Amino acid sequence: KPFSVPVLTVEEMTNSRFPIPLEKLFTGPSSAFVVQPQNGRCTTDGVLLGTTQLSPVNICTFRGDVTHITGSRNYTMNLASQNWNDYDPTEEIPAPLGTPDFVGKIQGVLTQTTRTDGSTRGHKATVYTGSADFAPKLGRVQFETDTDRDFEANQNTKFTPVGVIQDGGTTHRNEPQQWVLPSYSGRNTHNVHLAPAVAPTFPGEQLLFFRSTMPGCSGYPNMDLDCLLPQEWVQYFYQEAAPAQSDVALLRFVNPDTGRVLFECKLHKSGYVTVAHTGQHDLVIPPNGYFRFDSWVNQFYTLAPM
Amino acid sequence: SKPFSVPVLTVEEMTNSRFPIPLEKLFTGPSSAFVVQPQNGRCTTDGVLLGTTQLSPVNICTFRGDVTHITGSRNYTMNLASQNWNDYDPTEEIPAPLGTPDFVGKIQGVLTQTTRTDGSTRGHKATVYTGSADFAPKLGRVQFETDTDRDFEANQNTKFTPVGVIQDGGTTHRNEPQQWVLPSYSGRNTHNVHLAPAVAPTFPGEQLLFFRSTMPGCSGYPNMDLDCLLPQEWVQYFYQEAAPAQSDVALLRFVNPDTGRVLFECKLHKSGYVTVAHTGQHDLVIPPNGYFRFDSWVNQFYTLAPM
Ligand SMILES: CC(=O)N[C@@H]1[C@@H](O[C@@H]2O[C@@H](C)[C@@H](O)[C@@H](O)[C@@H]2O)[C@H](O[C@@H]2O[C@H](CO)[C@H](O)[C@H](O)[C@H]2O)[C@@H](CO)O[C@@H]1O
Ligand SMILES: CC(=O)N[C@@H]1[C@@H](O[C@@H]2O[C@@H](C)[C@@H](O)[C@@H](O)[C@@H]2O)[C@H](O[C@@H]2O[C@H](CO)[C@H](O)[C@H](O)[C@H]2O)[C@@H](CO)O[C@@H]1O
Repeated sequence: KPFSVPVLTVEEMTNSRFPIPLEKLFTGPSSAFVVQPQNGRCTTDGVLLGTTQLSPVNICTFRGDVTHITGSRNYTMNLASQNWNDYDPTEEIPAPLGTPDFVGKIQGVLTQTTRTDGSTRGHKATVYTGSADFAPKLGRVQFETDTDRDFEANQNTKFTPVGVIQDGGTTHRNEPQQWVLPSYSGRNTHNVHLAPAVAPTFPGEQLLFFRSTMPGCSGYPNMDLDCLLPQEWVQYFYQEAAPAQSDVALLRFVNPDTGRVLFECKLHKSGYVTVAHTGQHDLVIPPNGYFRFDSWVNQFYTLAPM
Repeated sequence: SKPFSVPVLTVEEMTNSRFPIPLEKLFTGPSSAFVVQPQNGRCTTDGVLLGTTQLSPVNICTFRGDVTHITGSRNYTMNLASQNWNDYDPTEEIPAPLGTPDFVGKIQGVLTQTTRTDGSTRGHKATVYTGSADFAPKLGRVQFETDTDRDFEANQNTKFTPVGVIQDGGTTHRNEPQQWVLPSYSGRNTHNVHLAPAVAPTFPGEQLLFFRSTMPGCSGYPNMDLDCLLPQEWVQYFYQEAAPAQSDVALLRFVNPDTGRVLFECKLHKSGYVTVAHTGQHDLVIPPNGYFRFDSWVNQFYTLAPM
């Protein structure tokens, strides 16, 4: 079975790290920090990595039951799986699938249904993923809410993410920090089973990022969110499971109107993209442009500069 | 001719095409008593999108645009933009903007906004009543009820993220939303246009097979059932594959890969919906790894074995 990538434009696709559309392509240097996202991680031959799962709507969602931290508006969620089955902390993954993979304050809504009569309720909620009590790998996360009384115990509860916040009395855009992983088991613990950090290895190359802008809900947040693979590429590679014939797939970004190649890039087998560029650059692309797999190449292939 | 197929995905791995939430189960029931004409999750087997259907699972029931405050209230009117912030064209031959809600109800979510000059941001609880006289997305305007009369700015990018549905608990429980009642997309006293057709089983002993989710509820006692005709992933897959239909009916088998055995067969109609041989309302009991597989194109006389 021949390898390929989807015929989808950037704007037709979805971020693999938050449930929002892609907007644009960005490249920049990343040697000064660690790029190790856990969502949007998949090999070209269809092996899921990190905390990656298949639907974009489940990314940064939580489900479980909640208990009230009395004397506060905070609730502890005992996590369940997406289908309400028991969450198993012994599974060899860093955290439940779809767990946020950055340190920040994610605002959304906590909803709940009472099983017996079908009464429902929803409240503004924020999860601080840098919190000592953010421990999704252990099965527990804390939400700050706008109620101290309305949520019931032992009832199905869901967090739907909306956006991110920042404290405007402090330096603008200082949070979130999209490249800082949470400590998934809480303070003084070490992460396990992580998808590896990524970096270009070839001289003159940089990572190519698939970029969105997260909604902001308060203050002056850094809303940039870069994934290594569109969620649709994760979905497609998982479906196709085409064997990799080398460690590097050469892709051309093509303008279907002219048939002209705008740029070429390397799709690495372990699931990220590099380009030949030095410096920060927002790519200018025609909106109907798309990626096309042309050939498997060896470890010595030099990309045309873009 | 490119061979037809459906994705190897379990039900729980897939997504509702009518609200941005996972599928939970398969359901069949009679539908002769009401009109089944959803506009999201509509696609032919050879990949032609229909109704208000588009490819993004996360854009379903989202709105983007700019907002104007309705003086003397906590309500805002959104002037709609396209999903990529381009101008919305009301003359396009579609029922409404792609992804527009396709049922009458009160959808609660959050309106968020960024001020372009300094990156200041804001978010507020918001509800859109899709049965409202001023729900007119086809014309490019929708009204949102919020918890502020002052915080949103004009001429700034504003997004509605859907969360769930509400109901008025002082009235008969589960009386809303009404998932099979289409909104009036151009507002009060208007007629919808360019609709994907209503669907019904035609064959004796057959019913629609529905891909079912439960919408989150945010207040009251809502009817949270939400049935789509196709998983969003099947829309995405047919769009990509564009495999020609060789007849009007694709026979599918629902298979348990753990055992290699067929649990039931069903018909995937070319115009994009599924029927099974069953009478009455029934939640299907399926193994967790079960999935659909294409068997062959059949003629108009093929009879399904009872489900
Ligand atoms: C949801 C809420 O009420 N949040 C407020 C903050 O206001 C939000 O963020 C500011 C920057 C602005 O975008 C508002 O539209 C949002 O509602 C508030 O931040 C201060 O708000 C004032 C204006 O009201 C100034 O713009 C300051 O620069 C902001 O720091 C903070 C602090 O008062 O309180 C809540 O978080
Ligand atoms: C968000 C909010 O406060 N909504 C309330 C309604 O309460 C919600 O809905 C009820 C059914 C329940 O699930 C609450 O936990 C929700 O917060 C409220 O409905 C009444 O709620 C009371 C209990 O507080 C009784 O259950 C009544 O039977 C419900 O009608 C309505 C009416 O008071 O007000 C807000 O919409």
